[PDB]
Amino acid sequence: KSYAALIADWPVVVLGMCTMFIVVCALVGVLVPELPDFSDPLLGFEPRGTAIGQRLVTWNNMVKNTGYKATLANVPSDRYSRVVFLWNLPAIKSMCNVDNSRIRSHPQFGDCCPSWTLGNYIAILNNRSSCQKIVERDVSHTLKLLRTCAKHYPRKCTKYNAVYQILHYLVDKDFMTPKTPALKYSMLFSPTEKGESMMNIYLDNFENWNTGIEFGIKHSLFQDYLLMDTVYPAIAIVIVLLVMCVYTKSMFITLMTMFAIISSLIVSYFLYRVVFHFEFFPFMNLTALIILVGIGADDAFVLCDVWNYTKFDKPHAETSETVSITLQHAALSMFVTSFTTAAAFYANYVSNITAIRCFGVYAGTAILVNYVLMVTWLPAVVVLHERYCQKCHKVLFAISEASRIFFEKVLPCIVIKFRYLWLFWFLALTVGGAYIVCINPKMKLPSLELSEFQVFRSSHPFERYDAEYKKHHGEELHMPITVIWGVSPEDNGNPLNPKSKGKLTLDSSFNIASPASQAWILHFCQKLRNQTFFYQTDEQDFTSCFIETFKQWMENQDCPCCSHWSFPYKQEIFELCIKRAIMEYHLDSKTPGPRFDINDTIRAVVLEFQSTYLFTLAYEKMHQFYKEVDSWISSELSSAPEGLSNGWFVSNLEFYDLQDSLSDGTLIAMGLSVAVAFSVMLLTTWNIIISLYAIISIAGTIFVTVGSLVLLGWELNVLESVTISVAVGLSVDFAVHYGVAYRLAPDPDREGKVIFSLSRVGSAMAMAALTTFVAGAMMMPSTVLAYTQLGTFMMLIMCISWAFATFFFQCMCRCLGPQGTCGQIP
Ligand SMILES: CC(C)CCC[C@@H](C)[C@H]1CC[C@H]2[C@@H]3CC=C4C[C@@H](OC(=O)CCC(=O)O)CC[C@]4(C)[C@H]3CC[C@]12C
Ligand SMILES: CC(C)CCC[C@@H](C)[C@H]1CC[C@H]2[C@@H]3CC=C4C[C@@H](OC(=O)CCC(=O)O)CC[C@]4(C)[C@H]3CC[C@]12C
Ligand SMILES: CC(C)CCC[C@@H](C)[C@H]1CC[C@H]2[C@@H]3CC=C4C[C@@H](OC(=O)CCC(=O)O)CC[C@]4(C)[C@H]3CC[C@]12C
Ligand SMILES: CC(C)CCC[C@@H](C)[C@H]1CC[C@H]2[C@@H]3CC=C4C[C@@H](OC(=O)CCC(=O)O)CC[C@]4(C)[C@H]3CC[C@]12C
Ligand SMILES: CC(C)CCC[C@@H](C)[C@H]1CC[C@H]2[C@@H]3CC=C4C[C@@H](OC(=O)CCC(=O)O)CC[C@]4(C)[C@H]3CC[C@]12C
Ligand SMILES: CC(=O)N[C@@H]1[C@@H](O)[C@H](O)[C@@H](CO)O[C@H]1O
Repeated sequence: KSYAALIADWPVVVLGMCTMFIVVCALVGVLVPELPDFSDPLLGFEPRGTAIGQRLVTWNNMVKNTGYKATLANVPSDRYSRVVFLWNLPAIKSMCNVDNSRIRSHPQFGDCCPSWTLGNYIAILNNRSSCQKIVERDVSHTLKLLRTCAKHYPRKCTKYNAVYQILHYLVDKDFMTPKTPALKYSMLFSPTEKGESMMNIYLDNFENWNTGIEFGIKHSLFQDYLLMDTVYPAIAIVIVLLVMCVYTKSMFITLMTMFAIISSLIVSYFLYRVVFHFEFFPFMNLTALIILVGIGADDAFVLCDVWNYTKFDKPHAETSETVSITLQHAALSMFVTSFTTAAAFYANYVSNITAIRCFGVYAGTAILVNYVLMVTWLPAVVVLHERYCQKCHKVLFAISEASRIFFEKVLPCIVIKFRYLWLFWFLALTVGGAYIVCINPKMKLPSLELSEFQVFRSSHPFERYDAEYKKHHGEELHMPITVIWGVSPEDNGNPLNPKSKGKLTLDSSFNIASPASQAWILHFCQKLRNQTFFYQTDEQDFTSCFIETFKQWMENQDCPCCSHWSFPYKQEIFELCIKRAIMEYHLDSKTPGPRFDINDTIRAVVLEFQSTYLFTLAYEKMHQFYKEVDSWISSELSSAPEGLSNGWFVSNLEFYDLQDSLSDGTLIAMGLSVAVAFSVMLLTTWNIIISLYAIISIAGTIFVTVGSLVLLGWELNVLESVTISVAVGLSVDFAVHYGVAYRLAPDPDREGKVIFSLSRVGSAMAMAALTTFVAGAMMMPSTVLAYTQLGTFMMLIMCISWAFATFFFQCMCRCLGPQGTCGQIP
C-alpha cells in the first residue's frame, strides 16, 4: 500500500521533496563546515586510546608543557638537497649539464655559492669555478682516489682538506670492489636548503619530463596533485553513465541514477559533518567517490530489468500493482546487497586508528543512504519512463537485444558443459593459493615507512628515491625506557579529533613521603641493576636512577641547607639543594623534578634508563622486547607501596603501536564482516546448504584477493584494512543475489532450475560487474598511490568475485545442489 500508493499518486511531489532535501543539504554543506584541510597527507595516524598511544601522548604532552623559568628559583649539509635518481663515472659532459639547469631562476643564497658538490668538487685541481674536462688529470685523480682507501677508517696525509668523507657521502656507497650503461640520472644537486621555496621553484620549473628528485615537497605537491587526481574520476563517471545508457535503453534513467549517486555522496558528507561531529577529514574520503561509483550504480541494474521483466509478463493492468510487486522483490535484493556491503565499513569503525574510523563512518553512511535514495528514485525512473541516424540506433538496439539473448542461451550451456571441471580447477586454485599465501613467506608489515609511506606511484620520483637512497642516517640507538610516576596517564581529549591531544592531570594521592619510599626506589634500582638486559657498559651518564646523585650529595655538602646528617628524614629542602646540584645543564626532561607550571615541591619523578635491543622499523623483536619489559615493570609496580602505586612504561616506539593497532583493527573488522556476511546470507535464503556454499565462495574469493593482491608487493599498510572490508562486502553482494534467484525458480528440477536461475542472475550481475570493472579500471592511470591502489584493488575484486560466485555456485548446484527444501527451517 504505502510505497506503491505514494509512488503512483504524486511522482513529481516525491521528486520535489527529495530534490529539496538534496539542495538544502548542499547549501548547509557549504555554509557551516570550516574548510577541511589536506595539508598533511597522513594527518593523524597516531593510534589513540590503546595503552602505548595514551602513555606516549602523555609523555609527548610532557614535552610541549614545562612552562616555567627554571624550577629552582629559591659543507654537505644533511638538510640541503640532492637528485640521486645507478652510479657510473663517464661524467665527461653530464655533471655540469645538470648544473646549468632550473636552479637559478630564484637564487635564495644560503650558507652565489658554487653548489655542485660533485662537478666543482671533482674539479678541485685548477680553474677555480667552472666545469672543466681535463681528461688525463680527471681520470688519474678519480681512479687513484677511488682506489686509495675506502673501508679502513691523521696518520696518512695525501688528500686535500676534508676530501674523503665528502667524496664518499654524495656518490653511491656500493663501490667496495677494488675494480674499474647510460641514463643521464645521478646524485649531484646539493642545492639551497629544502622547505616551501623549493616547492615554488619545483612547481614553476618542473613536470615536463626533464634525473628524479628529493627535496621534501611530498606533503605539499600531493595536495596540489589532487587537481589532476580529481580530473580522472570525471572521465570514470561519464563512461560508467554512458555504458549504463547503452544497456538500459533510457538516457533519462541513467542521468538520474548518476545524479542520485553524487547526491548520495554529498548528503552523506552533510549528515557526516553536521551530526557526527568529526572536525577531521582525511584524503581517503575522496577515494570514497571511486568505491561508491562502482557499487552505487549496481543496485539500479537489479531494478530496471525487474521493472521490465514484470510489465511484459504481467499484462498492462495498472501501474500500482506492477510497481508494488517489482518494489517488494527489488527492495529485498537491494537492501541485502547494499547493507551487506555497508556493514564492512561500519564494522571496520571498531578499529582504533583515526583515519580509517573517519573514512569508514563517511563511506558507511554513503553506501547506506545510497540505498534509501535508490528505492526513493525507483518511482522517478519507472513513472517518468512511462510518460516518455535512428536507423543506426535501431541496428544498435537489434544488436543489444540479439546479444542479450545470445548471452542468455550460451552462458548456461557453457557453465553446464563445465561438467564438474570448473569446480576442480578453481577450488584447487583457491585452496592452493590460500594455503601457501597464509603460512610461508608471502607478506609483511609496512616496515620501510617511518610514517613516510608510498603516497605516489613507483614511476614518479619521490617513491623511487626510497629504493635509490637504500644504497645511511640510521644509527643503532638504545630504547630510552623511562618509567616516571609523575602524572596520571589519562587521555582527556576527543579520540576522533587528531588536532586536540589533551592536558596532563596531577595525582594528589601520589606523594613521595619524605621519611619513606626512598629505600623502595633504592631496592628497585638495585633489583633492576641486578636484572639482565640492562646495557650499562658506559658509566659517564651521572643521571641514571636519580638516587646515586642523591647518595653523592648527602655524602658531600656537609663537610641554603647546611643541615645534612644521616639518611632522609625531613627531606624537601635537601632535594631542592640537589636540584641546584643538578642545575650546576641538559635541562629538558632527562631528570625527575617538578615542572609544567609548578611553584611547589616534587610532582614529577621522571626516571631514565638504557635498553637491550636496537631500533628496527619492523614487528617481531620489538613486541617481545615490549612484552618482557612490560611484564617485568608490572611485577615491580606490584611490589610498590601505597605512596607510589601508579607507574607505567614508555619509550620512542610510535611505530610499534601503529603496527599493533593496524593488525588488531583488521582482524576484528574481518571478524565482523564474515559474521554479518553469514548472518545476512541466512536472512535472505532460508536453506543452509546454500549458506555454506555461500561462505565457501566468500572464503575462496577473499583468498584469491589477498593472495593475488600481495604477490603484487602489497603488504598491509593503511588502506589494505578497508580494502579487505570491501572484498568481503562485495563477495557476499554477488553471492546473495545468486541465492534467492535460485531459491525462487518455477520448476522442481536441478538443471532447468539452474538454467533459468543462472540466466537471470547472470543478466543482472554481469552487467553490474562490468559497470564496476570499468569504473575501477579507468582509475589506473594517476599519480597519487591512494587512487591507483583502491581503483586497481576493487577492479580485481569485482572481476574475480562475479565469475567466481557464478561458476562455483552452479557447478556446486549441478551435482551436490539442494533438492526439495532440504535444510530450510521456519
Ligand atoms: C573525489 C574527487 C571528485 C576529488 C575531490 C574534489 C574536491 C573536493 C577537492 C580536490 C582538490 C581540492 C582543492 C586542492 C587545492 C586547494 C587549494 C587550497 O589552498 C591552500 O592550500 C591555501 C593557500 C596555498 O597554500 O596555496 C584551498 C583548498 C583547495 C581549493 C582544495 C579544495 C577541495 C578540492 C577542490
Ligand atoms: C575483461 C575480460 C576480457 C576479462 C579479463 C580481466 C582482465 C582485464 C583483468 C584480470 C587481471 C587484471 C590485472 C591484475 C593485476 C594487474 C597488475 C598491475 O600491475 C602493476 O604492478 C601496476 C602497479 C604498480 O606497480 O604501480 C596493474 C593492473 C593489472 C594488470 C590488472 C588489470 C586488469 C586484469 C588484466
Ligand atoms: C584476511 C586475512 C588473510 C588478512 C591477514 C593479514 C594480516 C592481518 C596478517 C598477515 C601476517 C600476520 C602476522 C604474521 C606474523 C606474526 C608474528 C606472530 O608472532 C608469534 O608467533 C609470537 C611467538 C614468536 O614466534 O616469537 C604474531 C602475529 C603476527 C604479527 C601476524 C598477525 C596477523 C598478520 C599481520
Ligand atoms: C575467473 C578466472 C578463471 C580468470 C580471472 C583470474 C584472474 C583475475 C587472476 C588469476 C591469477 C591471478 C594472477 C596470479 C599471479 C600473478 C603474477 C604477479 O606477478 C608476478 O608474480 C611477477 C613474476 C615473478 O614473480 O617472477 C602479478 C599478478 C598476477 C598476474 C595475478 C593477477 C590476477 C590473476 C590473473
Ligand atoms: C533479470 C535478472 C537480472 C534476474 C535478477 C533477479 C530478479 C530480476 C528476478 C528474481 C526472481 C524474479 C521473480 C520470480 C517470480 C515472479 C512472479 C511473477 O508473478 C507470477 O506469480 C506469475 C506466475 C505465472 O502466472 O506464470 C512476476 C515476476 C516475478 C516477480 C519475477 C521477477 C524478476 C525476479 C524478481
Ligand atoms: C641486591 C643484590 O642482590 N645485590 C648483589 C650484591 O650483593 C653482590 O655483591 C653482587 C655480586 O655480583 O650481586 C648483586 O646482585
